[PDB]
Amino acid sequence: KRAVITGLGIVSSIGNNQQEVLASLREGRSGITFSQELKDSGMRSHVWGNVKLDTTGLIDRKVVRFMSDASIYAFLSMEQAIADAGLSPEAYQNNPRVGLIAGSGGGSPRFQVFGADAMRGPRGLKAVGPYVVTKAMASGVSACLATPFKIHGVNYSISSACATSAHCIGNAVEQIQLGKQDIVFAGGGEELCWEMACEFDAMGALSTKYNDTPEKASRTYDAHRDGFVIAGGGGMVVVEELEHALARGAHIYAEIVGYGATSDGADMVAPSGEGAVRCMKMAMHGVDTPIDYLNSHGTSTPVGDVKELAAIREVFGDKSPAISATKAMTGHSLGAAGVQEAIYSLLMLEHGFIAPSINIEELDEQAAGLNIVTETTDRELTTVMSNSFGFGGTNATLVMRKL
Amino acid sequence: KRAVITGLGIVSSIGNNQQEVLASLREGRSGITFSQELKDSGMRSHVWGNVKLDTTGLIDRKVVRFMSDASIYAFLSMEQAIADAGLSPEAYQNNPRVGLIAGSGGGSPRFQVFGADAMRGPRGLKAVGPYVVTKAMASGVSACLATPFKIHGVNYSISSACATSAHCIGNAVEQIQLGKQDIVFAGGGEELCWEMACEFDAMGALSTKYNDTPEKASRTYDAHRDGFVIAGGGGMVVVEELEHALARGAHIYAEIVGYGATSDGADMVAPSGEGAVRCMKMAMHGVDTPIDYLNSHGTSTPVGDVKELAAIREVFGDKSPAISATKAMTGHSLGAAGVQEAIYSLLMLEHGFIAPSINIEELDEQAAGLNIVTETTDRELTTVMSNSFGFGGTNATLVMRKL
Repeated sequence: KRAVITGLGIVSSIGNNQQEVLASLREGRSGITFSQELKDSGMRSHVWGNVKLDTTGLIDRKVVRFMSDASIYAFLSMEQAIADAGLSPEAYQNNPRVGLIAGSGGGSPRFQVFGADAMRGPRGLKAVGPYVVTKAMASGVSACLATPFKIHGVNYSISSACATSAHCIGNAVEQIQLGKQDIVFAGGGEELCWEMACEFDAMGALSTKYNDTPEKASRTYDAHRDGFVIAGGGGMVVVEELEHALARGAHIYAEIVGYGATSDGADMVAPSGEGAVRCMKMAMHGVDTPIDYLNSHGTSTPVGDVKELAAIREVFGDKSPAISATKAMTGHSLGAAGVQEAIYSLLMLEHGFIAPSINIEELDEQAAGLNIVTETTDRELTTVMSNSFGFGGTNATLVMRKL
Repeated sequence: KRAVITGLGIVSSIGNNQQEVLASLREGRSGITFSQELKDSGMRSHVWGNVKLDTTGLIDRKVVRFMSDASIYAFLSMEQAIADAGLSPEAYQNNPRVGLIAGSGGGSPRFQVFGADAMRGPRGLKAVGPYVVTKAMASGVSACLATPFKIHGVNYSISSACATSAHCIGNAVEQIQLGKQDIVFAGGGEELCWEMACEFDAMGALSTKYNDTPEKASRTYDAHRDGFVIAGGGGMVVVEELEHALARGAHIYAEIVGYGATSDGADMVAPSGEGAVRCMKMAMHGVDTPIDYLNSHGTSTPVGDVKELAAIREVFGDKSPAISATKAMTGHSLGAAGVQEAIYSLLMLEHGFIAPSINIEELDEQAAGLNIVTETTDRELTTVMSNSFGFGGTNATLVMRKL
């Protein structure tokens, strides 16, 4: 019935494992860099939240033939999580009580496009090859990790744009509550490419006025923000039943004490405060300890940023928690944003500190009811909340508490 | 706690609604036709499981501008499900206890490719336009239906290849069991295009030897089958909490009394018997009634078809149910296959007949001692089972029973 996180792994723009991420979080270090690729694309946005790591050879030759970047990032993250959780092969492999729920927001635009361009050339089918489905299909991330890691429980992906990996974690918690699984690896991944990025630029969602100073592009809550900074990477956490975790001497980060999942049912791409309010409240049902820190969705967009603050004001009124948007550092990894940010939240809980909300040169007026921390502050945290509100009006929020 | 289907909608290759689909299933009619588009793309497979319908002015300009075919098909299917259920806006809209769980196996390869093609042209961003994300993103089907239908409950998509809409339904059932929702629209959609189809041809998964006689290409269990026939379309069922249904005088087709979801954790694209066996068994746990009819996954592939048989025999033995693969008629709609086939199963339950397993000019040796119904046969059915085993070793099976 109770769900705890007994392990975590992450490959991101500010770190290649939890240690580099930590140091990065405490330092308010940007993972954003200039992109020749995007510029060469014709996009007006030339800033990236790229993973600094040559993934070549990092995965078995026969295994990686099926994967796309999103899958590669999730795989490496899962390798970490397994080691971190102290899970031996005989403890999670060929085990009907061990499952996998991980996905991506966009699958693999790069390999869908690759398949098309190839089919339309002199070589036709021969130039396409037999690995484009597993790479391009929406369930790529889950399909590509379940087979190699020998998962026997649930196996599928959940997608919900900026909230996909958060919904992945919440669903994992439900499997534990339903007594269907003892362990569920939850998370997701996302490739970084002009193929997909141009789509967001086309709808004016990405930053375009700070290409000369990449590290200043992502500026959640700043009066001059102008869209988010796309990014890629992976993340994965080990969701485990309390008793099973205690029974084997597992190290527990936090227990998932709250999980909200609602729908706006109003506007596409644009967020409605109501909806987010219900999501947070739903995550708070039963949680009687205060929320010490809130890791906002805050993607650095004019509308979205102040729409989330407004929701927070409703849910908390005058007891508003310390807030910070780590996206000003990391960028928006879409499908990987949910689990990655849960991981940052878990790290701040474990090491007692609040990561800073960087690049706020002029706090947005609509943000007067402060407590948005713009400086790394050491504090003993007990209960933290992470918000994920994606396109299509799909919301998710998780509440993690120290045991 | 208990979940029932109180409404259904479907847009498929053998019928644009449940009355048309009932006719084709009784008749044993094929929805497969020759495709100029496929042939012209350069594919070796030129057979289609196309949706015979002009959707041109069926969806409001403001709403369909964000959709791709998969979304359009799922939307029309929900519309029918909504009407066939007895539901009106004031009862399903702006209601936190009503949700949506629907997705697709491949999202929209057509619009991902279109964006890339459009970006590379001379106009660039202005040629891509602002609607490619919602069309191409993996969560397109759910995002595109939640907003227009003003959904307030859960809102997200699940992908698992040939099993995505089945997992979508099973997840809907769990939300009811968890007491989180009263009604959950579950299903999915899938576009039909060379862009995606060529990917499956490239891995030799599609039929290629029967292009001259399209209706004979899909021949599950036949000794000369040679891959599946790709198809597209949508499906959607209304999963509802029993007491809620009864209280409003809803029409109940059946109750989902079983839901299995397992993983092979062995081979990519290739199915392992054991995973399926566990899935079916997990689905029949607690069902005190025998399975009267089994709607197999049977996609018409040499390996896959017989592996499922062996799995079934391992499961039942000398208790084998009547079997039939409706894919020999409809083709493989991938992400839409799960709900569509659940719908066929529900119709056979509701109308007391078993749809035929067509095109078996020569029964495969492996399908020996089994009841493969090859003729439309009238029978009073009580409990039916539907199998969905997708690429990546992800399995799902649903057991529906009369109340």
